[PDB]
Amino acid sequence: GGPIKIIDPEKVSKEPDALLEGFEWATLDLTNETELQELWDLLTYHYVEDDNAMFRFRYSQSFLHWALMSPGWKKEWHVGVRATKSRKLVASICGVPTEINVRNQKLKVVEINFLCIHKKLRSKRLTPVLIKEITRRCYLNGIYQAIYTAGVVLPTPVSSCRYYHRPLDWLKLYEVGFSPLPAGSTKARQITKNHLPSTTSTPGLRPMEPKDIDTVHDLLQRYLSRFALNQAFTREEVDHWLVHKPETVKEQVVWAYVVEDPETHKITDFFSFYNLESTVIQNPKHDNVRAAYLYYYATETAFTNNMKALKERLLMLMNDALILAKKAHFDVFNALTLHDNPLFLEQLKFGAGDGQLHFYLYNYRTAPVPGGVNEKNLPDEKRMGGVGIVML
Ligand SMILES: CCCCCCCCCCCCCC(=O)SCCNC(=O)CCNC(=O)[C@H](O)C(C)(C)COP(=O)(O)OP(=O)(O)OC[C@H]1O[C@@H](n2cnc3c(N)ncnc32)[C@H](O)[C@@H]1OP(=O)(O)O
Ligand SMILES: Cc1nn(C)c(C)c1N(C(F)F)S(=O)(=O)c1c(Cl)cc(CCCC2CCNCC2)cc1Cl
Repeated sequence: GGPIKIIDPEKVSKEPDALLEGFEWATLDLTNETELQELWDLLTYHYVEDDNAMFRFRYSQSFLHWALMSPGWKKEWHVGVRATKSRKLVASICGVPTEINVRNQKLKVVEINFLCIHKKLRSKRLTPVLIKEITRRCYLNGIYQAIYTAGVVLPTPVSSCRYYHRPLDWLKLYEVGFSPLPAGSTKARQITKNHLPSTTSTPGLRPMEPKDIDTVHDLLQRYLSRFALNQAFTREEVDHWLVHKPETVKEQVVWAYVVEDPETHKITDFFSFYNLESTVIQNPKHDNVRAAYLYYYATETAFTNNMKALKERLLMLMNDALILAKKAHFDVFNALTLHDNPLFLEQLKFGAGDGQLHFYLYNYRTAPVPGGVNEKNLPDEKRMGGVGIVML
């Protein structure tokens, strides 16, 4: 694989292209509360919906602060469009830098996310203009490749993974139209099907601490190396993405847990999950669904290449993840078919979803990467080893 074209730094424009009449480019400063609020107001009413217009992602201000001011971030890559007259923010497209491994070639990239246009400005071909602008800002900073994810099919995806969903509060999910009552069944029966133990079972399990950063960093990198496409984590990215800072972050977004071996006290495993609510668009009974999404994890068990032993360790670790997410009042636990997730999703009672997540690279070509599913879009233990990165 490799880059499609080389960018001539000499020819990157110092000026942006023109915009629809009445609008202008604006760099966002997300360390300004007013501007974080304005981005949150845009996304909360205009970001991704489902096909039935029942739900809309509701990224919190805390999540936005976390997702967008990660190690290495530059305000130049938080791009807005404003109305010249009202000053209203009406469109956004954002990036943060990271390094990825693509079949053992390490690449410096931007991860692109939070592309959004106000409903009133849709279907005016503003997207290509937003894309071309952030591309120009990245080129000016010596970044020439990008990775991104979308729930829609666009030119040359690198992989595709299917969403899976583990009900934690089945009755809330039913009430908001997320989960069906099938059908010869009852509420009490679906609750039973979904019941979880009150307490975790992995010996040594505890919340991740700052002291664990180096050991978790080593285990995660070793683990992620078993994937064709992966995130090449730095120590600062371990600290930022996995260790919640309660002194400075009032609405927790990341949960991470480690397994401190009872005998050796070396961390032998870990997992994590993030908080992403959806607003429930029109429901007398509820206005939100509080989803937890499985994030990164690792286990020393993987290195045996004994798949039955990996499966058993993951069944235990992941059921503990479910227990902990329910304790922290999440309604549903979401995961994709990436990493080794096909090993546990169905047995731990995750239901197959209608959503898919497609992975894309800009200005980089590589063979299709397996995303955890067969041709029928079902989880397949022979289709793993491919996607090792979780985008937000
Ligand atoms: C080196 C650095 C490189 C940096 C850049 C790397 C590329 C980054 C790429 C972006 C990664 C984003 C990652 C995320 O954030 S994925 C989530 C994106 N956001 C949403 O879904 C929010 C709800 N929807 C909207 O706000 C709008 O409907 C959007 C903004 C999505 C399009 O607004 P609109 O509906 O008014 O359309 P248009 O008339 O302006 O333009 C039509 C064109 O736009 C292409 N389109 C539609 N959806 C997407 C999409 N999700 N990715 C890329 N392209 C998309 C479409 O095929 C058509 O192309 P074509 O007909 O010309 O072929
Ligand atoms: C509860 C919910 N909120 N939203 C906005 C959506 C689409 C849902 N769902 C709905 F189907 F119930 S869902 O099944 O959990 C779901 C569905 Cl259907 C579809 C998708 C694809 C979303 C792709 C975006 C692209 C940007 N990065 C975050 C993911 C994700 C999810 Cl999480």
